[PDB]
Amino acid sequence: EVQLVQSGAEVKKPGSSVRVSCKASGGTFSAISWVRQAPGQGLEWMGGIIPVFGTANYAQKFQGRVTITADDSTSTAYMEVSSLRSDDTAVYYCAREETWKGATIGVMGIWGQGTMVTVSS
Amino acid sequence: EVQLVQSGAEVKKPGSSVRVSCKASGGTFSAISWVRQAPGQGLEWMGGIIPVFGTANYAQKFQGRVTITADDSTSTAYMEVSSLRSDDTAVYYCAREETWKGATIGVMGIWGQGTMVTVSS
Amino acid sequence: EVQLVQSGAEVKKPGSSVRVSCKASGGTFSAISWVRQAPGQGLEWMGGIIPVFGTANYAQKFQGRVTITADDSTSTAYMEVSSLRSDDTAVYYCAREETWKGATIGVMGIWGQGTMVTVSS
Amino acid sequence: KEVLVLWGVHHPPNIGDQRALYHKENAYVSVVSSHYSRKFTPEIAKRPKVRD
Amino acid sequence: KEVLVLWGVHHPPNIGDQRALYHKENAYVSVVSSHYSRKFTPEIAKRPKVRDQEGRINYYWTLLEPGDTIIFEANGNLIAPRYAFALSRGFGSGIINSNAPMDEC
Amino acid sequence: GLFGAIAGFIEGGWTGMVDGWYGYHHQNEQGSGYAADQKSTQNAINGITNKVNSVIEKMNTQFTAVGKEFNKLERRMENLNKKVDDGFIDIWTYNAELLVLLENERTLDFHDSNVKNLYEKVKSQLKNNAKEIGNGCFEFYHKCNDECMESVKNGTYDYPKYSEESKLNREKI
Amino acid sequence: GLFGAIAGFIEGGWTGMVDGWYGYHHQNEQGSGYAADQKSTQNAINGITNKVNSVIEKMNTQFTAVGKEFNKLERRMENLNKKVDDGFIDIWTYNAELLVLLENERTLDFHDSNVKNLYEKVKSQLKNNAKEIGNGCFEFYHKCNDECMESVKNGTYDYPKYSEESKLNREKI
Amino acid sequence: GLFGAIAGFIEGGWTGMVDGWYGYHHQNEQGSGYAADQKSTQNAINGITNKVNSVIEKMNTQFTAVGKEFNKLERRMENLNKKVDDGFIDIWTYNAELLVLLENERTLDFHDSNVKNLYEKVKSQLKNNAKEIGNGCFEFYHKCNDECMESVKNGTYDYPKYSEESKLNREKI
Amino acid sequence: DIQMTQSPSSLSASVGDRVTITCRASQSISSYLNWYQHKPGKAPKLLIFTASNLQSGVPSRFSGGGSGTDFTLTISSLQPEDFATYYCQQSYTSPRTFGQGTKVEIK
Amino acid sequence: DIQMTQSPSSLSASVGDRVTITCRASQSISSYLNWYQHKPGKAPKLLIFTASNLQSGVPSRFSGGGSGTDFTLTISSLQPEDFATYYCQQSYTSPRTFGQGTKVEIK
Amino acid sequence: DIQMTQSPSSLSASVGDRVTITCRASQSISSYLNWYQHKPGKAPKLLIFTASNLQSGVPSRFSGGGSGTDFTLTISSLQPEDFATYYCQQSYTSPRTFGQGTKVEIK
Repeated sequence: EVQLVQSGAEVKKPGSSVRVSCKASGGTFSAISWVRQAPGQGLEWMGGIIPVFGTANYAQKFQGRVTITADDSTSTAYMEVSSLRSDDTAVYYCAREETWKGATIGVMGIWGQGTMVTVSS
Repeated sequence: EVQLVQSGAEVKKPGSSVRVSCKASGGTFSAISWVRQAPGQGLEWMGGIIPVFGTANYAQKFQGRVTITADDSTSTAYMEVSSLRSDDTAVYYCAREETWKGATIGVMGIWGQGTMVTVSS
Repeated sequence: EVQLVQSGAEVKKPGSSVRVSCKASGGTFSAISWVRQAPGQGLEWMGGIIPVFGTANYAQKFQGRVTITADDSTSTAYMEVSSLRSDDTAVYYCAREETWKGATIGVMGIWGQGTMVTVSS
Repeated sequence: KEVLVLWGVHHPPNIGDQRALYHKENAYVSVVSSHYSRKFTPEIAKRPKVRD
Repeated sequence: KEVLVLWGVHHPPNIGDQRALYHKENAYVSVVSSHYSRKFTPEIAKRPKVRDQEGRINYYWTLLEPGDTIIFEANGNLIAPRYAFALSRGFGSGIINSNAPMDEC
Repeated sequence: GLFGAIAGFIEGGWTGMVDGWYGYHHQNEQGSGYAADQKSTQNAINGITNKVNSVIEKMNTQFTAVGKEFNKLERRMENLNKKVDDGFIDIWTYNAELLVLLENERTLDFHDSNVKNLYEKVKSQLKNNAKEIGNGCFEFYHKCNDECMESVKNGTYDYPKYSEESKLNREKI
Repeated sequence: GLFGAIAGFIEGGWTGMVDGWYGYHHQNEQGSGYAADQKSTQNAINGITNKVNSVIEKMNTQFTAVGKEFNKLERRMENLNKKVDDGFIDIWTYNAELLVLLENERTLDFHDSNVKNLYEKVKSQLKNNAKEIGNGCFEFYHKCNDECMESVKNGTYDYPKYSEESKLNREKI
Repeated sequence: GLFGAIAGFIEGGWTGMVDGWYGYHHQNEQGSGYAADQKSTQNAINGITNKVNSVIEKMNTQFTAVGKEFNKLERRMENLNKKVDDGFIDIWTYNAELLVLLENERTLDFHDSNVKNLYEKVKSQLKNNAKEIGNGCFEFYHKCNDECMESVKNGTYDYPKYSEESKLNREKI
Repeated sequence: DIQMTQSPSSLSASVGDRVTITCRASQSISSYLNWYQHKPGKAPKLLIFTASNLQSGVPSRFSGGGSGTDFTLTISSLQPEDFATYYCQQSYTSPRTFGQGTKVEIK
Repeated sequence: DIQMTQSPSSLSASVGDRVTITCRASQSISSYLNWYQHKPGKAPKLLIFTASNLQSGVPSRFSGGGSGTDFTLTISSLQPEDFATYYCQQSYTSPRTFGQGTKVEIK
Repeated sequence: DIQMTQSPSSLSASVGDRVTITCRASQSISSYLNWYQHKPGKAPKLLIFTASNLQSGVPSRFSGGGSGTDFTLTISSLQPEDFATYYCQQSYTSPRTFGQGTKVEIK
């Protein structure tokens, strides 16, 4: 039970960068997953890293535009998307990847709470 | 070298229960064995438990009438026999199951000292 | 990096015993090797022990005349040669057997500094 | 709530300062409370010089 | 360097010793320094007997850092230093209580 | 599951095993049952008993572990004593929990190794007389009475007297 | 290298392995690639994550570890506090370094055991259908399409339907 | 005996082994002896030396571990110092004894794994050229001179040039 | 790379009924499935992981199942506090694809 | 389930003689035997465990042996402090059965 | 028991040249070779151990090689601070025999 405390709510103009945090409660090395909740659309996993491999995997339609870094020192995942556009208006959810049967990979376990990121004028 | 200190000497009427302790000196998880020394007769193993399995094995002519419990917390073995009868007059010996080559099972190692339990009028 | 501090310089008459130390800086259990630097001649390994086996191996032309003992308690190697003779005039070098990739055996790693042992009149 | 109290006692470097400042020698300081009832009797006549 | 200073105060076992030795009672001892300014006022009139000696004595000490200055004010019951020392600190040792004899190794 | 016998190529355990740990199931003609492997389970029980008793007895015993009390002027002493007690407790918790976890793993792969070593022991005794199948089971080619079990659990399974029978059953036509 | 798979009879690793740890290299007719073994690498990653997170979380947290200060008259107290802090640090350094080293070894032979268990898993699935070679590789006797990989990495490699083909290829003349 | 080679299927050791640990006994025609396996024993000795030296050197060194003395009014201080010294000693005794025992076990099954890995190494090099027997020994089907040992202990035992000879000796009639 | 086709798209029911949600996958994902319920305007949260196991602190009325290319999630009975959309995830190979969403609404 | 038939039943000897106590078992118990001497009016105590090993703090004059259904206990010589009855135990399978008792008495 | 025959016996060169030192062994010593440079009037010290590895704190200009009965040591270039005699050791079997010594001197 890691109390994930994501960043606040922010808005920015199209064609810029975003910074959404996933500050956890205790030191943890389970994977990180990020998902988009666009209004009216379903969930879809964008990117994520595994602190074991260290490689940063991404969706095949998103790579390059989005980068994920999570320093093992603080175990806080960072969320960067370059060249923001309007239809990316959504709320962002961060997963810590930890169920009751220990830290298992390929699941979501506990979830974040949500960060409102709306791109408009 | 675990200094086993069994209970004192006691007598009871036929058709009742008995309580013979096998209070040890230090915490130990080796098996427990109990043997009857009836005057004029030889040794015979009645019952015993293994703190690994936890099951309580017994002689095929004694099961039900005799129960053995030894809480792992205190490692003190208890001796209960229901429906006492006169010919069970004997002295009782408790074995801690520990030789020089570590705690080995299937042996007796060190022994108790004896508790006089005579059933008569 | 074990700072080996061998004994001083000494001279003795032919037909006697010698004591050359190899006092190290820290406790270590790697092997010990001793080599002779006779003026004008090349290196040649005389004897040595492995603190794992504990056996004292020697050159097939030197055994008996030379003994090596290194108490594991102090890890200080001792150098004894009985029946000293003149042509054994040389400087003595002691090896601690420790490279960068841990304590490896079959190498020399770090070396001593030298102890002048000249046998003459 | 549980407040903290601070104070001090001044030790002049001679009897002259005592006589000319507090106008009388052998001056005691006795703070008292429920669990703090110790007394101070500062009477000294010399010191070295520190920080002028 | 940082020298060490030793001294003591003598507590006679009666008023008679005070009166006949220091010639006046209520004698104070006030050592003072930069960070050591406590006073001793030894005035006692009885003791038990230990080592064939009624009276008692308290051995104090202090430390003098480089550049410091200690001043001894007293008018009785003083044990003035006669051989001070000169320490050099050094940390990490301690006393060993033993009866074995000294050798070299 | 380092050796990969338990939960590896032996998918599930047996509920009827009550006398020993590493038993058998001889579905032979004369009958059936869950006769244990007395030597291996006795040695294993001995080993776990040594492990647990070493965990208990090596812990030395002293007559106090109680932090003393201090008044309102020895806050240094109280904080120092709390630091010592809390550091001792922290070291003990870390060490004890990492132990419990680590030799839990050692116990699991030790049971795994016991089942393994038993499996290769039987396989070496049988060589190619009995073919292997999944779940760590076996299939004797020759006709096999109860004396098989006697020889298998005593280790005296003489290969040659059953060799040719297996050789015939290899193809059988 | 306790189990002797990694750096044992599998001489070198693969640089192209990027998706998983314990992959394959199916140089079959239809193509090639470095498809990972999802079950084994997922379980292994799970295990190392449990190991590391247990190392982190079991360490309890308290609000101070700071040695206090003392003046020139509590040299006993200062030396005692230094002894406590230095002894705690010494115990922590010994324990932490011996841990780091010991479960470094456990991690190495656990990866060794994973590669091992995978190797015997494939060998048991194939039995004698595919001969073994060095480096932990294999050689299927039968014609082998991509469905082989489907059955091999799902564990459903049915031996009998490819048995006779291998039997023919055993000698081939 | 986790891997079950030493005291497992190799019943007893050899008294004549004096140069190395994991030797051989080549009772061949040209002669005999106890030539060691230089690579494996050298690596093993290296490993145990790293283990022991890590146990020694990781222990940090400080100039005091001596409990100070106190008079009859610092019974708090004396009891606290005794508690610190006794707790440090208790932690050190538990940790050191559990270490000594635990890596004694690790050393035993590491030697077990070395003998094991050597056994499967030779078995893989020989495949079916030489049949296996008890005690971890072997039986070469082909005629086998000293060059066998050269190839076996250097790992360059080329199977094919001795393959057909073994094939003949498989039945011999 | 693998699409999680939820089926049926959307139905309605009442308290204490029998409903089945089927997740269909093109490629076989073994048994590394998930089952997320997503309350409208709330953080999503899973029910069944690895297609058989049950998350702690979840009513036992949910029972997943199936393996390969055919899966399922058999709710024992419906209560008024578990009405939402449902998603199935694959994690056998990357990328991780969610589902469409099967809502349940008061009949 | 397995009976430990001591043989011979009872003999007598003197100080420094040759005596053999044979334990016979119906079923083979491998080598998990024991050998208890029981002083009259004293706690019993074993001599040989696992049919070959020697208990610590025991004179070396006792040497057990045998395996399967035939066992033995070969005393090197008799001293006046080891005259008692002797029992053999089986522990290969439960229940654990003791023996009859072979006494040795002053000739 | 095995003799380390250095070859060539002795040559001379200048700063930044190509020199090869060959160590020849009667019996095959696998790859447990060494390469010691011995400054005149100084403690010897190795360069290459196990015939391939490079000692820490050594310029990369030295590159050993070869295995069995033929070995080598290929210096990339000569600098004025590494002119000395060179020895090769065998440690595959005891006794440990050093070499003859190949000196390099200013041309």
